[PDB]
Amino acid sequence: SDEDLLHI
Amino acid sequence: ESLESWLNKATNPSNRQEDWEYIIGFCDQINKELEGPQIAVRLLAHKIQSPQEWEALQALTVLEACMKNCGRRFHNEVGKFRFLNELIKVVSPKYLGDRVSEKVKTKVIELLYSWTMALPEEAKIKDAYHMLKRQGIVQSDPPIPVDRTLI
Repeated sequence: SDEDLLHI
Repeated sequence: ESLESWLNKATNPSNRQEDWEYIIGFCDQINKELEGPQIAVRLLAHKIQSPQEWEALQALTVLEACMKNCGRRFHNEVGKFRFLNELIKVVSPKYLGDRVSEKVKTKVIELLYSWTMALPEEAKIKDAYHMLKRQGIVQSDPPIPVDRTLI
């Protein structure tokens, strides 16, 4: 349901 | 009044001082709303990413209040990357970072660090925080105000 961890 | 109504007043850039009346009003509203947590995080995320520092600062103080007043159902929302990524963007140079003040950034880091201890249950918050340190955004764990309820 949730998004994936953002990556910089 | 509505959720946005309470928050708009609790984060108004024009406020001469924090208005705890509205800050609390916002929290109570969420606790009443069936979808208060979901709506609340998205609303807060936005206010926090505001170029107006006083608006972002107040939004963070309101966020802090919510964690202490809106229980488990709020924590679950803040514990998802969907919200966590919004905070990362605020402190990461690849996004808002270079346009946001230190005061705002450190407050975010402080809260994030605080949550990894307070909410050992929310594993996604820890990953978000580590990712920050790993990328050099957080050199060392920061010092935080004394609060014996942070387990």
